[PDB]
Amino acid sequence: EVQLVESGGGLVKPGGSLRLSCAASGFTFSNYAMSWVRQTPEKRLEWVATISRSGSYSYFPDSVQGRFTISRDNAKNSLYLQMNSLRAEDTAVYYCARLGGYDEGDAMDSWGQGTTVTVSSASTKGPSVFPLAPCSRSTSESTAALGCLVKDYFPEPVTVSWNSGALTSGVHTFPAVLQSSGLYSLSSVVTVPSSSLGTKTYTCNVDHKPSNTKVDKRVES
Amino acid sequence: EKPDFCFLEEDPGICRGYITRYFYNNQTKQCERFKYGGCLGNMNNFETLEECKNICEDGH
Amino acid sequence: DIVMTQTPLSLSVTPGQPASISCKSSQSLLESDGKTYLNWYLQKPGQSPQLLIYLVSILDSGVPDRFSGSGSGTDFTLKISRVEAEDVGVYYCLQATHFPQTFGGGTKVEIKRTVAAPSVFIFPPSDEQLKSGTASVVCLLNNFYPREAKVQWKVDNALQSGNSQESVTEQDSKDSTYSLSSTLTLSKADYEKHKVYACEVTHQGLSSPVTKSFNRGEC
Repeated sequence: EVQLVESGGGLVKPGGSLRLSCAASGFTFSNYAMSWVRQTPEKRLEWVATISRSGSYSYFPDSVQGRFTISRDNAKNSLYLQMNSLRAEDTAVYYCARLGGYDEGDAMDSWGQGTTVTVSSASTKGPSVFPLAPCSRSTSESTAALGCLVKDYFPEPVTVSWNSGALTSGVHTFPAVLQSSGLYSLSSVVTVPSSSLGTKTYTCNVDHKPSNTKVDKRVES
Repeated sequence: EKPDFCFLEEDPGICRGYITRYFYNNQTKQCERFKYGGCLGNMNNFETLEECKNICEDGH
Repeated sequence: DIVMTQTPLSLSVTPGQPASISCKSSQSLLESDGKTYLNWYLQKPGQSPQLLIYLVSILDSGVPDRFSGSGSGTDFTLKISRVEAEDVGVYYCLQATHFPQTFGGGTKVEIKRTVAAPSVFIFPPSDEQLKSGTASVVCLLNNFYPREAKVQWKVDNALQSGNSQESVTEQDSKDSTYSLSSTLTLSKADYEKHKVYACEVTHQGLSSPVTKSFNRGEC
């Protein structure tokens, strides 16, 4: 019931800086060393920092060593990875993990869901959110699909829920495609009972944190 | 009684020539594994588990 | 640094049949305490990697006993005795005997299921989008198996190519299916010149192609 919750990712210009935070809950934090692991777009994984229990000592591999620094706050159950001198190749999702101890073969565990870091010279751009609704509805049908087209944003990622997370069954949120413009576009869909279309509302909640854009798009059929 | 250095946090020193070493963890009450960078640090720093066990468990 | 080579890159396994994934290290992982610091992770669809097995063969809390780990020195083996729907995902190895600790490149696991035809739906572009001078037409293929699926866009029966993008979700952990969205992008000027917008779908589960279309302006 350990939970680690990373925050702090965004777009940063090459040679620029960014701090990431990890908020830990559900265990005696100061009993454990704590780690950061990153995952590249090619889905390679790479350990990139460890901080000792007291927060006095840290380890880093050669690829980041001298650019990154780490610190923790045991009264707050948090730790922070300060990244400097950022280069194109530090683009990755960064995950916080707990170094599980000698009885657990020093394995990292309980990785958070991760925060996404993008090192690029480009500007951010928030998405447009357009409805996906049938031109007209085939009567009479068991199930109807609705969705949202989240178009023309940068950088990755975008998060989508439905009905503030109350609707999860039948949702498919697709991976974004990168377009010739150098902007991303993604769709999210849900299938529902056609008989519900006159009774329930369906709203896609879109979050684009790098541009600080949230959008609630009600989709009507 | 055990030596005082058994109660110190394990310290990798300030070098990067990392080699496995063993230290006593008083929170867990056992000898455990860390990477030592090869220079400085402290005396809670053993070449084998067996040695850690014989020095930082009990009163010899 | 120690290089960890995993094979195969991917595997597709009949439900209830066993599966095996190899991890090979470029130097021995045997540590000076006599243990071996080799670990297996699972990254499930939409989740971060989770610890399955540490010290070569030790299961983490809550990991099903279908899974086991073996090997030593440089050669390691993850086994799933009888594969289930929940096991789909990318498996990684990690060694931590040597600094820095280093991962394998991953192995994707797919599970086999009965052939399932997609449910196909087409969406016209929104009037809201059309105002800014772009028309995105979207075709959805929902919950199918196997992965291979063909979408053919047709605009008044002119077959379109080079004109669309698509993506596919990761096999689903509960029902073992895939879903796919494909977008056809046109200028509003071009979109305005044509009537019948159609997505045609070919898939092993359909005795012949299924077409979904609308007529522009009848929206």
